Amino acid sequence: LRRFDEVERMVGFLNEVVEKHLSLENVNDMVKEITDCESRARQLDESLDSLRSKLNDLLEQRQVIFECSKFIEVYMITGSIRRTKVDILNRILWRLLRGNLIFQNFPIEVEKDCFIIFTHGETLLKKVKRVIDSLNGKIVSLNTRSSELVDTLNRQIDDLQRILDTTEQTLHTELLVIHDQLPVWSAMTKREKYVYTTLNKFQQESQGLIAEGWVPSTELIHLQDSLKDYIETLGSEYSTVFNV
Amino acid sequence: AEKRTLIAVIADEDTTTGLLLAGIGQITPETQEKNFFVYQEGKTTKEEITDKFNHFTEERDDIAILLINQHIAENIRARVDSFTNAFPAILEIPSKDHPYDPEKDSVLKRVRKLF
Amino acid sequence: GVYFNIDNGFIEGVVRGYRNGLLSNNQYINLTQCDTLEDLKLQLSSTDYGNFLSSVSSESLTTSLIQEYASSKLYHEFNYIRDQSSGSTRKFMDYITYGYMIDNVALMITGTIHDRDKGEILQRCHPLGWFDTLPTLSVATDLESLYETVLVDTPLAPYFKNCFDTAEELDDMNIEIIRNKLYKAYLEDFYNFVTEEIPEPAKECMQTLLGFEADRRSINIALNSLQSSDIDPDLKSDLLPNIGKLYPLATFHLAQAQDFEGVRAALANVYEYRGFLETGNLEDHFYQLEMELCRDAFTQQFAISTVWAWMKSKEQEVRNITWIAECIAQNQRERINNYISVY
Amino acid sequence: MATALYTANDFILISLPQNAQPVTAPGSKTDSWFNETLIGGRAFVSDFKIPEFKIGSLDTLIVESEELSKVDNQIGASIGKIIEILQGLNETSTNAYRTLPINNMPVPEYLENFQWQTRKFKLDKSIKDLITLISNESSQLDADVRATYANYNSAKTNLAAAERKKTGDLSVRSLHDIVKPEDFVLNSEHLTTVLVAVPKSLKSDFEKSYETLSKNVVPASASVIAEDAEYVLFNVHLFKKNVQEFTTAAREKKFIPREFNYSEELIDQLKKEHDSAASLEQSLRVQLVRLAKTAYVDVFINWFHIKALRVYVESVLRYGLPPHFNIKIIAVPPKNLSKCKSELIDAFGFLGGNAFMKDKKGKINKQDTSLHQYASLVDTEYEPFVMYIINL
Amino acid sequence: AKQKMGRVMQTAAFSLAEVSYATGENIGYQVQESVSTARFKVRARQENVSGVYLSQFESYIDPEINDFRLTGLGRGGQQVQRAKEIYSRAVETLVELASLQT
Repeated sequence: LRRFDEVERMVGFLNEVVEKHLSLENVNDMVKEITDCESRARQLDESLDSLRSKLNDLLEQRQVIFECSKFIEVYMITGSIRRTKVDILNRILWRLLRGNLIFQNFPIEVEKDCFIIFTHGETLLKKVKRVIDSLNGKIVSLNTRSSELVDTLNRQIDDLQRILDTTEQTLHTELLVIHDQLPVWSAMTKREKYVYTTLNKFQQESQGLIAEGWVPSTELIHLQDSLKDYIETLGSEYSTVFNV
Repeated sequence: AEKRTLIAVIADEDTTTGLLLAGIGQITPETQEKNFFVYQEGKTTKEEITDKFNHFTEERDDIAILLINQHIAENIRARVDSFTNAFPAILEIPSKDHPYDPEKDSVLKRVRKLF
Repeated sequence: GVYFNIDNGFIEGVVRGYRNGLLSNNQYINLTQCDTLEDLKLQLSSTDYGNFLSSVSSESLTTSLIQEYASSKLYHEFNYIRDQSSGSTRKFMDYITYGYMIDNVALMITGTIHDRDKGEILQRCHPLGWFDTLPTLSVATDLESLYETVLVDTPLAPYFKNCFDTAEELDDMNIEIIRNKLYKAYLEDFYNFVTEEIPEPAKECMQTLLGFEADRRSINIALNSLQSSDIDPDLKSDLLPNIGKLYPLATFHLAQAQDFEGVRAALANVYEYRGFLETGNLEDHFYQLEMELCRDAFTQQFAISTVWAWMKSKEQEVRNITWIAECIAQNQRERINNYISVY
Repeated sequence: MATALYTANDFILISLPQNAQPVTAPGSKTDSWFNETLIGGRAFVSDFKIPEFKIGSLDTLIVESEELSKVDNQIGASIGKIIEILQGLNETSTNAYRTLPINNMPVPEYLENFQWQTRKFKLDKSIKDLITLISNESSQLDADVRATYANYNSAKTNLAAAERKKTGDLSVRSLHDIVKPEDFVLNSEHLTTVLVAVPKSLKSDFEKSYETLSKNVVPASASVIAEDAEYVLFNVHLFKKNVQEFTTAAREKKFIPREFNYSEELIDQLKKEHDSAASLEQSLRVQLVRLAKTAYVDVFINWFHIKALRVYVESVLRYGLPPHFNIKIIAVPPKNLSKCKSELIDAFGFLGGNAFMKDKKGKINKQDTSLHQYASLVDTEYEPFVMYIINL
Repeated sequence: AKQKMGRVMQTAAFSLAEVSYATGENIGYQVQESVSTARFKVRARQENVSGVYLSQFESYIDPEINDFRLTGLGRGGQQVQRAKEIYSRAVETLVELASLQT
């Protein structure tokens, strides 16, 4: 029963991935293709969201160059930050450097934001970075050009977007054989766990289960005619005992 | 040298409780076996202390210093005396409401002869 | 005082008789002159404790066995007074034991997180705070399966009104929160019971004795939250009771009290608690003010607050005897006169 | 506004560039404006011109401000405790030591004649050593004043225990100043004396019982040698073996024996304890009152040394050049601080920010928030020009 | 050092005991769940005392380790709070003296 709890969790994961975009051997070989497909779907989804994050880490780095070459065309620190922490970073840097700064922000278009500091001086430059890196700000130091890193970064944006277009095509190829098959894999487990939950309710006394429970009196002869015909038609000469 | 940084305790309940609060011992998160042993005076058999003795000295190896009450150490006198190693250290201190005695102190006996 | 002695005539005069067994200052000085726990037993045998340690006989006599038996006879005297109570008096006696039931709940569900045995975490429980499903708190870990299985049929069930179970089962950090919040709701309910149904001479001197419990618990929560807690004030204000002398202006400043000075400047504006946080042992200040509030609750005659004022004074008597017997057994006598005696 | 106000004047310490001009009175002089215009002319201006110091580099400069803030607050706190140790001792009651001399010169008069003190603090020395020297002096001095006030409190406790032993309440008390050779006999060993602490009701009960408590009890010994409110203290002489029977018999009657014999060494040592305890508290109290007063002045000179330093370095950080500043200490009359602070902000605020400026007043101290604490180590609310508020 | 440790251990033990009894619940059970780290640990060094290497220990107190939550019990919580403070001081004694024993 813990097995078909785990497989129920795996069928639930397959139901979440699609929304996000029987004999004992016949169950034992289909739980194998549940597990063997859950493994590849989980690793391909975890190699896709962690790659989308790496894509956004470059699309946020292109924008803080586009919005800070423009500020110069109209001892400085340039980087990315979440938008809900811009005011608290402004206040912490204003309380650290008493004045002594020219702080801007330009919204990158989770939502994020850029910032320029102009730390006028020294001896706090490694201490501003302990404010920025504490609340998860990613500084983008360039030191060469605002037109040479953009080429080497657009040579990675498209090169990684093509890996997105490969792995997501493989994902939508894999989901075609699963979306038309989940009502079988789910409905197997929903009744198999229901079988074993009921088999936990039996006695297991002397290498044989004792099932005590209620049945209406109209359906007594139906049990005594359906249980008697079924144990004899399959062979296996060890008859059941039906007492009242 | 360093491969041990717990101090284990064989002591009366109050003394042990206190010591733990102060932070010396622990209940481990992957063995789920205490690295201290509480004792109800006179209510706990001498055989249970001995199992626990073996446990800190030998069956565990993360024990640096083994603290042990003089009242308790005396009951299981045989096992303590036979332990002569430095890994873990055996340091007998007076029990609660019991005074010093040189003869409830395993190491002091050892040192005195063959000086 | 014209309708008091109908159901409470015999109850008061025995409790007033129990008051006369409170040890005076000379009966404490005669205990501080003892040399042995046996001499302290024989000195207590001339008081109204007489022959309560008779089944001990000088060998197994420790300073914790005195605290066990001296409090056990307090509990049996409380049960005798409670068995003769009826009506609003019996309900008032039950509402006293609810605050010990809360402490036994919070002591029983910490003995299961640490996986200590159930037979030894119950001998440390309080005998007056006994309900029939108290050992069965060792069945679950989370708060919801301990409420909905055990604590619904208990009289502590209306007190689980703000305990938000976020499906985190239990550490030691939130059991204290549940304890403080149950005691908060209990202080609210028992103040409303005293204001509602208890008669007028036993109302004004019981609202002060209960608002003092609320103020002491507010100061202890707002001062123990410095060291072993990092909580928000909006979640801290659900732990402070709102019945006391200290609530509407000072528990707000105790809620946003991030430092020791945030507590001290908050308690400097209240008039009878200023100077507690300056010098001396703070717990001794609260116990001294508790006894000075229980002393002038015996001076009003036809009042059921004499039961509260008796049992808290008798608990302080057991604490003073325990402190003296701890001093004369460990041979430390530098602070043997640190007892509290207003009687 | 205030923080330990007696009747002491409150001070605002300001520094400005030498190009600064007020905008509240255009074309006017700064020095003239402070005396004349400023809060209805009830402003008393005193000099407070701080010399040049060795200023670090840019990286070192950030770190110099961070430390000035911390050290300033320590010294300020520590002085607050010293004042308190005096207040409690009753050496500061109406007013004392906030207006009292500081090396034979009152506190307000001392600030006006304060320009830097070349007592051991030199301008041929580095900034760093100036912060380390002054702060060490301030900590060390506070620690000695604290150690004596702790010891004095202990000493009072011993004396109090002793007086009660020498007479007061019986429960631990044995007498030693009311000895006599016949009301207290022990010269061989046959006779001894047991003292019995008897409640007043029980006084008649003892006079009747004394003989019956044991056999061989000396006749007519029962007399009250000493008497207090709760208890009457008796002497009875009897044989030594019989002392055990006597004591047990005494406790049934519901008396409390107090055991004291007339051994010579006993009498002498208890008497000694009273005396030795009075002499310890006495000597200590005289050195301790003296030590705090002497500590008080030193930590005062040291508190202002940091502020002067603090203000100077800060001025350099915020305005830049010139390194030559126009610096004053303005004595504000009590409760005009808020009005004074605002006027200064309007005039001079434009210099340090034309947008980094808002109106503000007074000084509020908190641990609710860190805002409004005017400091360069924690985040505060940025002042539009360098102004520090001193509350005495 | 044996005599000195014994006095310190008995005094800290009695203050802890008094508190356990007054609150009306056994603190030690509460304490056993919460203990899952140790503040006072030792770091080992080999020291040449003559030609032979002996074991020496130098003790560290983890400042990255918070207070356990066994406080806030009401009036009973004040009692535990004072109790841990005497005991951390006391326990330090036992370990520093113990380094010579090994």
